[PDB]
This record gives sequence, structure tokens and C-alpha cells, in this order.
Amino acid sequence: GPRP
Amino acid sequence: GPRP
Amino acid sequence: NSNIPTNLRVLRSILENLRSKIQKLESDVSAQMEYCRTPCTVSCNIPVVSGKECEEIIRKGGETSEMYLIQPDSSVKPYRVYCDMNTENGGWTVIQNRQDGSVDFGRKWDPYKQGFGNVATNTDGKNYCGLPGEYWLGNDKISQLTRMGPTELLIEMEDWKGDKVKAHYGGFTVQNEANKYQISVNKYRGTAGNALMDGASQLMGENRTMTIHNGMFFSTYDRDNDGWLTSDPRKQCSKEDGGGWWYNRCHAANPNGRYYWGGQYTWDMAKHGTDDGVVWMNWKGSWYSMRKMSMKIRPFF
Amino acid sequence: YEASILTHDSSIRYLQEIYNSNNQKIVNLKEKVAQLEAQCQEPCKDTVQIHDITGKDCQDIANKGAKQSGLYFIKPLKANQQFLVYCEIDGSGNGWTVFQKRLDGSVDFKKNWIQYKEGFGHLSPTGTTEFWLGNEKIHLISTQSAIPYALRVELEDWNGRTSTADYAMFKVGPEADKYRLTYAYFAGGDAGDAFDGFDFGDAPSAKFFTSHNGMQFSTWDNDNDKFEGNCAEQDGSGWWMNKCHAGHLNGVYYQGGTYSKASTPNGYDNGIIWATWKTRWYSMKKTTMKIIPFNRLTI
Amino acid sequence: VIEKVQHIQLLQKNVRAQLVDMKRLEVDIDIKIRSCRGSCSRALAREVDLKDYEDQQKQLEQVIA
Ligand SMILES: *[C@@H]1O[C@H](CO[C@@H]2O[C@@H](C)[C@@H](O)[C@@H](O)[C@@H]2O)[C@@H](O[C@@H]2O[C@H](CO)[C@@H](O)[C@H](O)[C@H]2NC(C)=O)[C@H](O)[C@H]1NC(C)=O
Ligand SMILES: [Ca+2]
Ligand SMILES: [Ca+2]
Repeated sequence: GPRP
Repeated sequence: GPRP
Repeated sequence: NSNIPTNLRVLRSILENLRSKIQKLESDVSAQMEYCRTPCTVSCNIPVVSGKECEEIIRKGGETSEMYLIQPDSSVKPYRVYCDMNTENGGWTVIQNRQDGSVDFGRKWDPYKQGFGNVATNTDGKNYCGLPGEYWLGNDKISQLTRMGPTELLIEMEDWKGDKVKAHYGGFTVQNEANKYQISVNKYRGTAGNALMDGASQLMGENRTMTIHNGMFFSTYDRDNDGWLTSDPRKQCSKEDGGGWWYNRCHAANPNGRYYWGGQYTWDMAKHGTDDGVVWMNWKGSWYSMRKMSMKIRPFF
Repeated sequence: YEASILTHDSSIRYLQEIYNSNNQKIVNLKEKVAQLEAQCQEPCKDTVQIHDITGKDCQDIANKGAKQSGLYFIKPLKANQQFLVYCEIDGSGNGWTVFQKRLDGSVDFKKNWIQYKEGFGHLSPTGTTEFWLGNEKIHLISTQSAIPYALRVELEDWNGRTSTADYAMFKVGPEADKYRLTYAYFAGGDAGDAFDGFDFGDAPSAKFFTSHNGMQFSTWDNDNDKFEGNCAEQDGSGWWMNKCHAGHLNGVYYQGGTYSKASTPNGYDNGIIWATWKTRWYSMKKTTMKIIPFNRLTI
Repeated sequence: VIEKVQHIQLLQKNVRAQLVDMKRLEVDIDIKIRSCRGSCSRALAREVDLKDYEDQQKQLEQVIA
């Protein structure tokens, strides 16, 4: 889960 | 209940 | 003159009916003996969250009512208990529960000292036991829990019509075995009437006084610590009213009495004429056996 | 109609004969009723039972004889009280102390700080229930004097495949430091090193922002991640969030395995993922996190 | 109070006692059997009829008069  |  | 005939009839008619009734009973009892060649079983996986008691557990996140493992003190080994996490903010450790007459409560001193019955059963399908059973936590444990710090008591009941009432107690303690599990309660309130402190509501003076539980020692049918000074061994309260309780002379409340199906019952049914049966005189009188009766505790704030 | 008086003599006796007979049958029935009683004193037998062998951890217990997996009470050195745990004991004297298990999505992993601190879910002797042992306990087990631990992660897809990932010197800090995760190094494993981060090909710093070594535990009600937003809240879990993750073993349990963006409430991947082994949109079917003394993992 | 009348005076007393004695054993057995439900594999499903007993107890009195 790479958040912006 | 008692035991009068 | 012609009375002897109609008399020998009604006598012959009944003695043959009773003969049948006996036949039915030996049938039923013989069938039950067979079913008892194997036990009932449960499978209660243990919740991770644990604590000294239910109040700590709810504060630790366990927000559902089910069987939990608690450890009041490092000395004692962890033991199972049913936690009511829904009634009045939860955190209530169940020490006594009645609801279906599935468990026998007329036991000796030792079973009452160690505890007995079923703490919890499976929630139809689930792997945990979210339903409580009928049980008595055990005097040694109850005494240790109450002596940990101020403890309040919550007694609950329900008639066979569905009506509910409760007797609260802001202070509750039970001394250890060496002190015959002496009981002390105070700071009452509720809709069922203070039967443990005041005694039989519908009684006067001496009569109402001899039914006060507060301050009484615990008695079982094989251990008389009642407030009844008798000479006849059959005149002990526990032997008469059923199970183990803080019997005085004898009671205004009998949470651990025999479970009468239907509620209504009368002296002609009672094994000793006495008023055994899950009684709480101050609410429904002496001849009504509740359908639900439970006792729970929690640290007092 | 009306028996003769001579009949009276006989009738009187008949009644007495059965009356007394009825009486005897009763004296006998009550006897049987008393024998029935001794048969109804015991409670239902509980299938789930806890073994008597206790020790500082599951490995310690196994070194003490314990041979089969199930529930045991352990009590690490610095622990106030003992606590129940599940021990996986193989045929080589290895005692693993499992602390996280997923396998059916029966347990809701969207818990708060305290819940993740004290633990939740259920322990089963057969090792078939989901749970989170609890951060404090995990901290106590992995930080005992001189005993260096190792973490083994086990995944299993819905096709039947399984993979693992090992980490040397596994360790979880105290609550004062938000139960920080730290490990000396990836010990190898077909599941792939996900704690090292993953290159989701979206940034120049590739790996970095989704690495876990050194991250503090985070929950929706207690944010300690490296993101202005709230990883724990958006992904609905309790985990060592970064910005946000490459491994998400406490994520939402997606039935089937293949979930999509549309499945997520917010929009980001919140399933039980582990990028070095499956796409971020593939939620594992089973998952297990267990620890054991490092000297035990084949030296 | 004749020879036969005495024999029947007692027979009424005895049956009035057995009636009570049974009416109770009937209840005792119902509670006992039920109290095995939490211990044994199962508890014999049953229902107690007191009416039959009560109907007879009022019946006995009708002839004791
Ligand atoms: C105390 O109780 C005894 C026992 O009688 C029972 O309790 C009563 C309150 C009442 O409910 C009765 O129906 C119960 O059977 C009472 O006994 C009295 O005994 C004397 C003979 O010694 C008799 O003449 C009285 O009629 C009995 N009481 C009455 C009026 O029924 C006693 O009176 C009760 N006293 C108190 C403190 O109320
Ligand atoms: Ca006495
Ligand atoms: Ca943040």
C-alpha cells in the first residue's frame, strides 16, 4: 500500500 | 421462608 | 351403609393409577441412567484477552459477552468465568447463574467450595462459548475476588412471564473458608426489594429478622452453619430448602434452590414442605421459582 | 353393580396388597433416583484443554518435554503474569510461539490501540482460529535478556501454494516507543522480503516508503506512521505502517484472494498482502506469524 | 368403627399419604432428570401432569366424606  |  | 362399596372403588381406582405412575417413573429414570453413560460436551476456544477479572478485560478491549479466562492473582492458576460485557456497562464477572435447571445445586460443602456446573456452552455454530451455563463459581474464588478490593454485587431475575427485576449491592464481600465464607452486603438499591439485608418483606419483627442473610455463614446440607438452633439433624436449612446458601433461619431469598418448571409451586410438591426452589420472597413470594436468576460482581468505582 | 358383603373381606386385602406393593416400588425407585444423582454431578467435558508444562516461551516449554502443539501458559522473564499462547511444536524439539494467525476472516482485525496491545481473537488447541497475541506480550517474549529471536511468516494462497519469510534478531519495542519493529536482517524465504519495502514503481525512492524495519505500531486511534494521513485508519488495520506498507498481514480479509480498488472503502489496497510474493491486489487465504529463539533456526 | 370399617379407615389414610408421597416423587424426578441435562449426553424430554394427581386427591376426599 504505497500512499501518494 | 422462616421457622418461627 | 352402601358407602363401603363406593369407597373400595375410589381406593382401588387410585392405587392402580399410582401403580401406573410408578411404571412411568421407573421408565423415565431408567432411560436417563442410560443417557448418562456418556456426558454432554462443549468446545470453548479461549479468548486471547485476559485479566484479573471481567472489569479489567472490558477495559482491555474484550467487548463481547462470553467465556473468558481470568487470573485474580498470581498465586491462583488462571480459571474460566463467564463475563457479562453488556449489562450496565459490562465488566461483570458471573459468579452464579440459573436459567434452565440443567445443573444440580443441592451439593455438599466441597463442591460448593471448589465450584461446579457449566461456565459456558457453544453459541450454536461458533467455536467459542458465548452462552453462559448454570454454575456456582466457587466459594474460595468468590471470597478472593471480593477481598481484592471494594466490590459491588448485581443480582438479576426473571419470572416465567418475562418480567425482570434486580437487586443491586454497592458493597459485597465474602470471607474465606476459615470464616465459613461469612457474607456482608450493603448500599442496596433496585426493583426486587432488599431481601438479603432486611429479610422477607411480607413478614413482621422476629419473623422478618430470621430471614436476613447479611452477616450469615455459608451452609450446605452436610455442613450446618445456619442461624437455626435445632436438635433434629433433619431441621437444617440447607437440607430443607435445597442447595448451599448463607442461610439464616432460613431465608428470604434462595438463589440456589431447586429449579421448578413453570414458576408456581406449592408445599405439597416440595420434598420437605419447605419453600425450596429459586426463591426471592420480596418479589414473587415464597412459592415462586424464577426462570432466570444470576449473581455477578465487579470492582466498585 | 354392588358386590356382596362377602366380597368386602377380599377387596380390603387386595388394596392392602397393592398399596404395600406400590409402597415397596417407591422405596426402590427413590433408591434409583439417588443413584441417578451421583451420575449427574459432573459438567460437560470441554474438548479444549491447556497443558501443564509452562516456561519462559514455547521453545523453553518444548525443551522441557512438551511434544504436541496446543495451548500452554508461558511467562517471559520481565512479565508480571503468565499468559496463554499457542505453541507449534515440530518433531525436532522446536517450540514456535505463534502471535498472529489468519485463515477465515472470522475475526475482525479493525481494532484500536489497547485491543492491539492486549490482544484479541481466540486461541484453539488445534490451531484453527484467528488472533493477535498482543503487542505487550510479543514485546515481552522477544526482548528477554540475551535470547535473540527470529520471526517466520507463513502465507498460503487460495490455490494451495505456501511460502515463508524469515527475519533474524526479530524484536518489538515497549509501548513507550509505540512497539517498534526491528530486525537484524532478512533471513531468506520463498515468500520474499516484504519488510524491506517494495518498488511499486511510483516513486524515485522506490522501496523506502513501504519498508517496515523500524516502523512503530499504528492503529486508527493512535497514528505513528510516516504519512500525514492515517494508514491504519484508511487500511482498517493495526500494523507497523510506513507510507504505507508492502506487507499487510493484519489487513482486511478478502474472500477469494483477488480483490480490487472498487472493493476498498477509501481506494487504497487494504487486503492481507505481501508484494514480494503476490500483487498488492491479492489477499492471502491463510497467514501466520510465529517466533522462536534464533539459535534454534538451524543455527 | 367395625372390623372392616377400621381396615378401610387406614386404607384411606395410607392412600392419602401415598398420593402426596408420589405427587412429590413425580416432581423430584422431573427436577433431577432435568439437572442431568448439564451433565449427561441428553435429558429425557418430558412433561409433568399434576392435574391427574390433584384430581385424584380431591377425588379421595369426596369418598372420605
Ligand atoms: C410470626 O410467625 C408465626 C408463624 O406463622 C406464620 O407467620 C405469620 C406471620 C402468618 O403469616 C402465618 O400465616 C404463618 O403461618 C406467627 O404465629 C402465631 O402463632 C400463634 C400461636 O403461638 C397464633 O395464635 C397466631 O395466630 C400466629 N400468627 C398469626 C396471627 O397468624 C406469629 O404470629 C408471627 N408473628 C409476627 C412477628 O408477625
Ligand atoms: Ca443449625
Ligand atoms: Ca500519519
